[PDB]
Amino acid sequence: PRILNSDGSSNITRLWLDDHYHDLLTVSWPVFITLITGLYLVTNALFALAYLACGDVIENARPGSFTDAFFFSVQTMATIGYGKLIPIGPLANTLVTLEALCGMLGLAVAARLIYARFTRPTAGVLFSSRMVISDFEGKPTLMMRLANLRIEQIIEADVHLVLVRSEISQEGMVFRRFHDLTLTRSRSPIFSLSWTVMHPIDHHSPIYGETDETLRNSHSEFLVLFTGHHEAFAQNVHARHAYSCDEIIWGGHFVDVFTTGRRALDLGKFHEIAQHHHHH
Amino acid sequence: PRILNSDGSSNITRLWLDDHYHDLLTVSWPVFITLITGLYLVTNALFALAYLACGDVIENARPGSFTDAFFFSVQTMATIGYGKLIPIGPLANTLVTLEALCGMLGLAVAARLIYARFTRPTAGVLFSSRMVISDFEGKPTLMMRLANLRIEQIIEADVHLVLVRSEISQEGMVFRRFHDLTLTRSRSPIFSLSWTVMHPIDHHSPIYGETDETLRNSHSEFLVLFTGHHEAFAQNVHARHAYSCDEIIWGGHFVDVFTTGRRALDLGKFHEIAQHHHHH
Amino acid sequence: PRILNSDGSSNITRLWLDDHYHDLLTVSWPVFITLITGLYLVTNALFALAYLACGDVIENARPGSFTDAFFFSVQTMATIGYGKLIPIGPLANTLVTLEALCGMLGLAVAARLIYARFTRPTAGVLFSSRMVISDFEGKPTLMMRLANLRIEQIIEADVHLVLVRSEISQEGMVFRRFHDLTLTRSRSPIFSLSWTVMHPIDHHSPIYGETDETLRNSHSEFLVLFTGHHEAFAQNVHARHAYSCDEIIWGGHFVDVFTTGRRALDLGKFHEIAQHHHHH
Amino acid sequence: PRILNSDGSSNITRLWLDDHYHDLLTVSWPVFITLITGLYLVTNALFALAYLACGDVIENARPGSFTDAFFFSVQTMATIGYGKLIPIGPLANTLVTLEALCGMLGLAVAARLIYARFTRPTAGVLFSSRMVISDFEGKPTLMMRLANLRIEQIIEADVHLVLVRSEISQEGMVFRRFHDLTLTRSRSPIFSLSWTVMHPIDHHSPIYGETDETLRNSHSEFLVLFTGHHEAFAQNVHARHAYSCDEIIWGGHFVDVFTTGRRALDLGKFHEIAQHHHHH
Ligand SMILES: [Cl-]
Ligand SMILES: [Cl-]
Ligand SMILES: [K+]
Ligand SMILES: [K+]
Ligand SMILES: [K+]
Ligand SMILES: [K+]
Ligand SMILES: [K+]
Repeated sequence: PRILNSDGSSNITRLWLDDHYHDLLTVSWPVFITLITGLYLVTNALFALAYLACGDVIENARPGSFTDAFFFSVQTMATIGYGKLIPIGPLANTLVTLEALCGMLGLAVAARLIYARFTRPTAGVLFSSRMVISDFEGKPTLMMRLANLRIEQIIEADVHLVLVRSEISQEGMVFRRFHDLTLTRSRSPIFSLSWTVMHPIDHHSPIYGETDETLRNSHSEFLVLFTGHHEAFAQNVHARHAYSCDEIIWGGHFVDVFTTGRRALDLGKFHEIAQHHHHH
Repeated sequence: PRILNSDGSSNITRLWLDDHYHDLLTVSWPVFITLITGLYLVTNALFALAYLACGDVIENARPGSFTDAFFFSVQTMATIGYGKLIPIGPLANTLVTLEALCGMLGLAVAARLIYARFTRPTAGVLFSSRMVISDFEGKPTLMMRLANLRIEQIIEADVHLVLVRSEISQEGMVFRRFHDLTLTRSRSPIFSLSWTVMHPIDHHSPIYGETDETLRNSHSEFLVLFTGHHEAFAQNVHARHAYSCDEIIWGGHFVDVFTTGRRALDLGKFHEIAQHHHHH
Repeated sequence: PRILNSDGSSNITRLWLDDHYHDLLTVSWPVFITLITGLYLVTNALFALAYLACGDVIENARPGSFTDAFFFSVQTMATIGYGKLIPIGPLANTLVTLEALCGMLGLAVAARLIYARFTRPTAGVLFSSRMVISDFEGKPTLMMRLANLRIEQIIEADVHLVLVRSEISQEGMVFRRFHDLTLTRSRSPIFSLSWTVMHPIDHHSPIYGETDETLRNSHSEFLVLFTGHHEAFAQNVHARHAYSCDEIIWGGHFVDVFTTGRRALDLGKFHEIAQHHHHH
Repeated sequence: PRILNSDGSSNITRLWLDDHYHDLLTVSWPVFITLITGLYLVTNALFALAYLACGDVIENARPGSFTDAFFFSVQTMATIGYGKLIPIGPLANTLVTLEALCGMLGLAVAARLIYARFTRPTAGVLFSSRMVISDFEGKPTLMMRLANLRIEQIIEADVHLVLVRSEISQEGMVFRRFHDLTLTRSRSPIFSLSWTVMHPIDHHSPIYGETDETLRNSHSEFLVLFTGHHEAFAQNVHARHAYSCDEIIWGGHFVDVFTTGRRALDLGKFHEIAQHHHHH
């Protein structure tokens, strides 16, 4: 199987309030809403019971009634204060002091969690479906390409092309090792349209003299990581992708995406790869 | 035409709620306000209809009246609760529980979007109108300069001078390639007033022995990117600019901006470039 | 004793509102809550006294009563406004203008402090209990390992292995010096499961020809720092750890954690270290 | 005079709502409060006038009275809604819809500006009062030192020592140039107590064979920049300082600050510099 999925995430399987902030960001929206709606009603229900424990302390409430106690809580906590249900004495007015404070502080935090979850940036970067190993500038070169899917530019953009493969030590240790493949240009200070990433395969490159045969044997994989500062979000963005030997087009050439000055960019041609065809 | 505009942005033309966070930051203020004002009234209108669906559940409302239902919603959602229009029974008080929560959470988020849009930092950096190619320290050197337009300093400031030009491969591939021009000083840990950026043209420089003639031929362009941590905003800032061959003053020398100790800085002289004039 | 504790923090002992923001983040939750609850009641108590200083300016209050004045403040500050206690005249309505503003601005800030304290990211990274000095790729190599304790990946992850030891200058100055040990791979662009960090001990390494004997003599310590961008938090995370000579297993080999494709990762084996046993 | 003050800021003198976000962060607290208090009253005053323009639309208001109109605004904007002054008809209830929204959005933003200004981190770093040029490891070395003034550590801490001095080009151009002095250790991944920063003066150092005489002549200055990630704030912090020739103690040696294991750190000795005294 694939050690790395095509989105860069790993295949491998792993083996209450300890990691609260992580879980409140990663848990699904249905759970998250429920969880907030849970705390909301539970806190009002606990405050209501305290109002009833004081005695008949809500001006137009039914004596010993939770419903009335509960709704007087949501009016105090939300700071609506219609004025039909109003507190009586020092205990009911102290609890109001405490509940108005709980309500103001608490909900403000729940809403910044909602915002945190909602204001997540995404690098609108599109990775080419395949990689090509063709001769460029008199040297076989491993290539792939990225494109921005938005008008806005990406500042100090850098890319990492990593070979991940099985190896055998000088002693006899069989381990998977990551190689960070040296690229002609790893940083593009302003990435706005398209970028073909090239790794010239030389006597220093870990894939020197390596054929499709030998790449499949070491179960070689190529993991790509793009990172850059987005202008639209004014935040740093990241994007990642992973390829296998089945996703390398030996001899393939990427088709030009820039048309016509009046210059254009067709993202149809983005995954288009040219190839010479030998005689049958 | 110009591949890069003078502000660094590219010329080239590209070819509902999928990219919500990006669009809510990039859409214009008139659209943004409308969009928030839209949701505001639409949510109150949907809550109003639910109050009417329960029956005569608003204490001083006209029966079957939306206006009354609607304004009781904006008083509940905004948590004003005047007390003339007050809820009756369990359904109207449940909807209030839900609407007070919707109103508190929702508006808090809309206001942090307003803040996000409003609290954007700008590197108050001014790029010189032209570049000069003059002999400095016994070597022709490509220069340009930046100035800070505020009192506050910029920490860990770095600049990238990138040559972008048409090239032909050893095979015959005609492609545009970016060169990151090596500068005498790419980082200024504390940038506060002015910085002349120099690229000494040597046998390693991509513009070695290159004249205005040959630079226009490869439709050469120079893209500059400034980045640094601003003290005033306590955030990182960035600024960018682009030049063409028409914006290079061969033999030009930048005029000194620092006057008189009692030292000064005249930003008039900032774009002023000295030049020798040959006999006619 | 240990110059560095096992969590990386130093042993050494050091020798009102000057550092407010730091202290409001570092002070304990019991102090922090008290401090907020303090300001809350103190501000309402100061506003109450001003209402009493105006005269009988609260519609259904007992004349000269602080309790009534105080609760009318918490209803104004929290913006509950039940309507039983309502202001009378220009002074009571001006103070309301001022208190509603104080209450809105103040509590909003107290809640973002609560959020700041609550939304702290933690690199769920587990450092191996020991380090090993075994021959890997025909060179004795100092190793240790890290593991991620969450599904979510860590982007642009880097690790620093620092030797900290007593030294004597060419003059005769006895000082403690930190060496940043060169690692085969200091950056893992995508760290998701496990990473064995290796420092090949060569004629350039500060621990060349160094035995347990000589390492204890210079009271050598090894400090590890992990840093990376977390996907779950969408923030940068950091983690650190420190070892002594008693925590180095000479000849030790880390046990493989990756089982079986159907690949797994047992974190039991994570601290497991294999060792050859000489004949007695 | 001093080109750079001792806090790193430059001496040199420079020569409505264009830079709003910068000015709202840099303007003084008295101006800032006034500015917010300004907008607050001005917005309520503009809303009041609109309520009066509708006619007698406030239930218990005096007809044609601004005071009453104004206070009904602050009760609507702050969302207090006591209920004595309540809106009448569609125009007064529409304006309430608009003002409750203006009040909720507006104040939320004003409070995040208050927070932004208040939650500024400071690197509690103390720079030594002087620098020393003494022989360390058989080479004259320019040194200075930093200390942390808090328990909490500073992660990925880096320091820049920059020589700033007057120079003359191979042509005859007299310019001030910054040299970034190469340090034995520019990065301390974990800075918690003290760090002596050393620049070994070698045939590559810009201050090679340079005496106090020649350093004063080129009006040499030394600018130091410290940057690092603070644990307490969970943010990056920075600190800077500048020295002149009058602040260099030729032959000086920094006194040890670490006492006694039971290790200590006396910050009294921090500025203490030892010196040999020649015979008179
Ligand atoms: Cl916020
Ligand atoms: Cl925030
Ligand atoms: K309210
Ligand atoms: K409110
Ligand atoms: K109310
Ligand atoms: K209210
Ligand atoms: K009311």
